[PDB]
Amino acid sequence: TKYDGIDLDEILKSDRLFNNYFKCLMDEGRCTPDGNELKKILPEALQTNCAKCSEKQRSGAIKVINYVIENRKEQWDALQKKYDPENLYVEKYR
Ligand SMILES: [Cl-]
Ligand SMILES: [Cl-]
Repeated sequence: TKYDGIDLDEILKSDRLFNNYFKCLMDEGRCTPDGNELKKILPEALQTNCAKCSEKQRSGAIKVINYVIENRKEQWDALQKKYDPENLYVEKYR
């Protein structure tokens, strides 16, 4: 439920907090430790429904992904194009 010591829900609801992670994912800024872990698992999160991830990993990633699809739509388009070009998460797992 937390990334880098902050409640994930507070990160997602704050442009200031979320943009650090967004930029990390888009190779536009340095990653925090959990930002980096998210980056490593995000292709598997979207394309396989985090088949090989841990429970902690899966919970965090699915929370981020679904908040982003619902309420950060421009950032979703960018993340989807890079990490899930075939749109498997929306078509298979959402
Ligand atoms: Cl941590
Ligand atoms: Cl943490």
